[PDB]
Amino acid sequence: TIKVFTTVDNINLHTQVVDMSMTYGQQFGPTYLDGADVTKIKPHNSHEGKTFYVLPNDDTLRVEAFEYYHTTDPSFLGRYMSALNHTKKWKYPQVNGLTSIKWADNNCYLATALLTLQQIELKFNPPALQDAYYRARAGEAANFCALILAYCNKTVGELGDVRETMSYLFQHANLDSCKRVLNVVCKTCGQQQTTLKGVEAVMYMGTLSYEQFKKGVQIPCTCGQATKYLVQQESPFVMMSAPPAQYELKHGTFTCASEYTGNYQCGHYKHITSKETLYCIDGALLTKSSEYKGPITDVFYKENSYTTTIK
Ligand SMILES: Cc1ccc(N2C[C@H]3CC[C@@H](C2)N3C)cc1C(=O)N[C@H](C)c1cc(-c2cnn(C)c2)nc2ccccc12
Ligand SMILES: [Cl-]
Ligand SMILES: [Cl-]
Ligand SMILES: [Cl-]
Ligand SMILES: [Cl-]
Ligand SMILES: [Zn+2]
Ligand SMILES: [Zn+2]
Ligand SMILES: [Zn+2]
Ligand SMILES: [Zn+2]
Ligand SMILES: [Zn+2]
Ligand SMILES: [Zn+2]
Ligand SMILES: [Zn+2]
Ligand SMILES: [Zn+2]
Repeated sequence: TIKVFTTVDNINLHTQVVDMSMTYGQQFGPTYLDGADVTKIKPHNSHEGKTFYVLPNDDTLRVEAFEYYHTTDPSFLGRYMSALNHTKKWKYPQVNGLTSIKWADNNCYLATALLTLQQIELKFNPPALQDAYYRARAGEAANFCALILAYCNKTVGELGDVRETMSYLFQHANLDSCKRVLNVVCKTCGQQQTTLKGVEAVMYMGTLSYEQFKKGVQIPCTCGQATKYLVQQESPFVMMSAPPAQYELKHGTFTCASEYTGNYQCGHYKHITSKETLYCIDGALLTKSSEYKGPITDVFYKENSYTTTIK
């Protein structure tokens, strides 16, 4: 026999004694070690004392699991552990003061999201995401990336869209204080004003330019081509997206941006960030230039409180 700790959150640990002739699956249920599925594996001697993740099998663990992850999905733990099994093997080099990811397993979109998250103000609601976020900012991002995959219901190797990943992540973050007031001007119908809250207040699809959004954009009306423009914005940042197209990025006019090259779904992302000059982060690779023209699909801008001056 050996003694071990079981857990669902790696915080509340539960002391357990195992029989060395019985696989973990028969004694605990699905059991994992550092992401590795050890369900159908018998206890070893090097396994003495180590802490194992277990799928919740009593009410105490179910409550602990929800409090840490904010999900009751019985598949979440296994998807998380399956991702972690790869992400713990990726490299996370510091590039220009930011934790990036060396290229592997189609992770370019994850590197771009990871880099963006280090440059905008965000509070995640699940303790598991917040804790991993902090550790990620300090260079240890394997767990954060695994969690991103599990929360986005994506698997290692799958082809990911950065805008969609950020949107999923935003939905697990505290964006309640975020507010966007819009005004639509139709010649026949008139003037209608809507207010958005949460994730919808910080994201727009249609143009990369925050200025253009403030000046107004052409959207078809219910009557059938009105104009929508930003009336008031209340958020620490905004994300502007558009299908990839050549675009000029000017130093000091944006926080950071997603560059996307190639075919729909199987292309490659790079990350552009505005520091004292423009830096391009391609996984572990870093280039700099005073101007930038290229195929851009997301642009992030800082914000606090904006009210329009249109009467
Ligand atoms: C890399 C990648 C992975 C997965 C997906 N999926 C998209 C759809 C289908 C499955 C799942 C994930 N989503 C539900 C997309 C891309 C991808 O390539 N995203 C780039 C940024 C992109 C976006 C758009 C676009 C977005 N919205 N509209 C109206 C348009 N248009 C593009 C046109 C050409 C090239 C790139 C484009
Ligand atoms: Cl929740
Ligand atoms: Cl791997
Ligand atoms: Cl890649
Ligand atoms: Cl949540
Ligand atoms: Zn407990
Ligand atoms: Zn929650
Ligand atoms: Zn892998
Ligand atoms: Zn969710
Ligand atoms: Zn109308
Ligand atoms: Zn109308
Ligand atoms: Zn400049
Ligand atoms: Zn890639």
